[PDB]
Amino acid sequence: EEKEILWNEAKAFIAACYQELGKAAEVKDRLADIKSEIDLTGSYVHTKEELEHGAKMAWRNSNRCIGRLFWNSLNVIDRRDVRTKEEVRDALFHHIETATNNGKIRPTITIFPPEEKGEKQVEIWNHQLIRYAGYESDGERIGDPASCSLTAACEELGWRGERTDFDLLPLIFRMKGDEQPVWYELPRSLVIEVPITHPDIEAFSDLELKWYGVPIVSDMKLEVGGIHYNAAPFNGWYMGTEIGARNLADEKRYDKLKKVASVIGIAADYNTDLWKDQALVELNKAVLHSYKKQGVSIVDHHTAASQFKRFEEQAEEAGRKLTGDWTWLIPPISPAATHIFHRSYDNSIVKPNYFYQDKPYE
Amino acid sequence: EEKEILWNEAKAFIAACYQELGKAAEVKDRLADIKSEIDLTGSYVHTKEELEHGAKMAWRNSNRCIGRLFWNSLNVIDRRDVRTKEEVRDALFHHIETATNNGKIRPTITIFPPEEKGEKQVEIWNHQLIRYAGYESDGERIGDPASCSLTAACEELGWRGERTDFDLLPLIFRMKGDEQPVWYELPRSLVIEVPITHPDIEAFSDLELKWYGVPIVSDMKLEVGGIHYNAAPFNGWYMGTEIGARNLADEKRYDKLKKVASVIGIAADYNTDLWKDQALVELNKAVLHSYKKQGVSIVDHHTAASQFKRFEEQAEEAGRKLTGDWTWLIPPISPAATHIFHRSYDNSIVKPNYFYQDKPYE
Ligand code: HEM
Ligand code: HEM
Ligand SMILES: Nc1ccc2ccc(CCNCCc3cccc(F)c3)cc2n1
Ligand SMILES: Nc1ccc2ccc(CCNCCc3cccc(F)c3)cc2n1
Ligand SMILES: C[C@H](O)[C@H](O)[C@H]1CNc2nc(N)[nH]c(=O)c2N1
Ligand SMILES: C[C@H](O)[C@H](O)[C@H]1CNc2nc(N)[nH]c(=O)c2N1
Ligand SMILES: [Cl-]
Ligand SMILES: [Cl-]
Repeated sequence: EEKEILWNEAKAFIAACYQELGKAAEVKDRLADIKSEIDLTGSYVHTKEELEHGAKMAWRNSNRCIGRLFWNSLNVIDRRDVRTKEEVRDALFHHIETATNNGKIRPTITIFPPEEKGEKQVEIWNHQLIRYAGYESDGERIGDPASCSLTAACEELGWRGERTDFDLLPLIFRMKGDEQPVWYELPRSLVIEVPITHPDIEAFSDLELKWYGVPIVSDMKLEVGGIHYNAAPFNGWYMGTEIGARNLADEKRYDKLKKVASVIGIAADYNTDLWKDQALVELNKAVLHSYKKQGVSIVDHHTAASQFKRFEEQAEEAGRKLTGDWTWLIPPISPAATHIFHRSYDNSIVKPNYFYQDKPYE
Repeated sequence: EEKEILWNEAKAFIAACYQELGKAAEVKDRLADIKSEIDLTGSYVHTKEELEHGAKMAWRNSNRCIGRLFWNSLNVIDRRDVRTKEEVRDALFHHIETATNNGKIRPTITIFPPEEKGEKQVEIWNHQLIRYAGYESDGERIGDPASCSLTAACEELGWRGERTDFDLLPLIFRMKGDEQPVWYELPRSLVIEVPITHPDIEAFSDLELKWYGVPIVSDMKLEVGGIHYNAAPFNGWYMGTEIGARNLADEKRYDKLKKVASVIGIAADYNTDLWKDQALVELNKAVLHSYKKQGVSIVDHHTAASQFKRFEEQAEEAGRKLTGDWTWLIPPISPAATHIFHRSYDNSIVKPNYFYQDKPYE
């Protein structure tokens, strides 16, 4: 009954995958051995080629992603061989190192063993491999409020943060058979951070802002041909707005706009002065400038939008239907200055794809 | 068969309308005389009260409108008595004068005779009562490109613009029975315009930018209880972004960002400089400052969003379901700085409401 669902997703995936790979004739045979493997074993195993391409397709089908133009150059690391938590840790450590690449970020995914009977083999608790802790007790707010629950969960497990605004959370994941996850402190040598400075305004450094170089989302499920890789951390490079317009700007995050307004020497008293808008722009100029000055890869929303237009064109030229989430594709600053704002997108879900899954904590 | 459709929309409207007006007991009687009027005559006539409230409800149900908090103070002018084109013109002239109110803009609607058998009594060709002409021939682009087709249509009818970037289009409308519309030049004395200057940057005036004080949309159909008022021009005051972020900024409109960047003394060479974003902010600061300095009503997107939050609260407190179009409610600058961005809205269409209708020209 579940062999059914698996079989249909499998048929659809192999057909599309081998078609794209120019291996159309191999399909019929490949489906046979798959159908056989399903009957006897309950599931099937992807070849390295299928898995590599599947992850790339998944990125291509991510409606909310503006950076999809480079779907085909995704660096896929196959770690389905891991069995121990030391291996998982070392693989996670390695992902960080190779994705970072001294600042020349390589879009990478590391793929761990998939679910068996819906039973996880590895269960990553981090939202990103690199993320700042968040604390809130009596009156006191420290760090990233988005990290409050995971931070408290880590501190249940014997970890303790220094309670700076930028404590690096430890890696935290659970192996099948264990009741509790384990946690490992990150080697500082592996984690690139960027101090935020401004090209014109020397006072901007007084804010003592910084962010991490590489966003590595690690709580999403990669689905490929009926196979559920619940643990498959992936990364790209940042679009500046993600940091300057949200992470540092949102009132429910770091909430820096009033402070930005002060150091750039404008008043924050009247809405009609548009001080938030002005602060947002200077803060976002600062983020791009800082990353570029350090030699850490990053893209601005305009260039990113230009690239996404190429992606649209490429999709059409290749005879592929385009899907997208307009509400997530438009950047949070000057969205009407991008072509994205002025057209609409079909928000249909196509597989392979990346999905949300329930948090183990909370 | 059409008496049916009319009757159902009527029943629904009267029930809701008299409920809101505290006149619940009058409903049963009101429905009787309505049902009778439908049978014999094919339609029915709204009382001044019903019509006034209906227009207010329509504004309340406008999913795309951020300014809905003040739905209940809409100034409704009942011009269902008009029969001649001189009367229509004078009513349109009067709408402009009273809505403008020396700069202290009053949200107003003027309601003309509704459709009979789907047959229009009056047919307004203008998109707004006050709008700038647009021209494009060989290489030459002049004025508002959004006005190109209507401008060419007016020039078919014997009108001629001076071909400045800000030619006021004449009022153009057609009376039932006439094959062609008529056109009337606007008295300059009735039209307030605002020159765009900047609070800090004196050079900003070199751009010679200006806009009109009052946006009076005149091509939408007001629908109330099955009755189709195809000609019912309405106005509010401007949100600054409408002018500074779209009308003057869009590449397919006035396309001023590169020029703004120059007069404010920044380079327009690199995307990572965010010069468009910076230009957008200074241009939008200029628009708000200029309108306020002239004493012409206007709102910024933050204040407008604050007001719309009150509208949400008011809707809930009154037991009314809220409907909205997220893609139109978010402002085109700093949308993530408003609460609108961070929640979702139900985009259901509720009547009474304002609708698009086909252009008579093109
Ligand atoms: C190469 C540079 C990349 C850039 C600049 C980029 C840009 C973005 C941005 C700005 C978002 C919106 C995130 C937010 O609003 O929080 C996004 C969403 C997303 N991106 Fe990308 N991306 C890149 C690479 C990738 C890669 C390598 C993958 C995976 C293979 C990926 C998959 C996604 C997914 C799944 C989402 C949506 C996540 C969610 O719904 O929460 N992207 N991308
Ligand atoms: C009082 C001040 C008002 C403000 C600041 C305001 C603000 C806005 C804004 C910014 C838009 C988006 C327009 C665009 O993106 O092109 C909008 C749409 C709209 N507003 Fe309002 N509005 C106001 C009053 C009114 C009034 C009096 C009515 C009618 C009774 C109205 C009905 C609408 C409608 C129907 C739309 C959508 C039109 C369309 O879909 O093209 N608004 N409003
Ligand atoms: N630059 C990139 C590259 C790949 C990405 C892949 C996924 C995402 C989504 C990250 N945000 C998800 C929503 C979320 C979840 C948890 C906390 C938050 F603040 C926000 C962002 C990306 N950014
Ligand atoms: N400030 C206000 C008040 C009421 C409004 C009522 C309606 C509208 C919609 C105006 N724009 C409609 C879309 C459109 C149509 C035609 C040309 C364009 F450039 C744009 C704007 C309003 N702005
Ligand atoms: C496709 C998209 O809905 C369309 O381009 C919208 C986007 N949001 C908008 N929002 C406003 N206020 N005005 C507009 O004209 C548009 N255009
Ligand atoms: C309701 C709405 O879809 C939600 O708040 C979205 C809006 N668009 C977004 N766009 C991006 N890129 N990231 C987000 O977190 C959100 N939040
Ligand atoms: Cl992030
Ligand atoms: Cl307008």
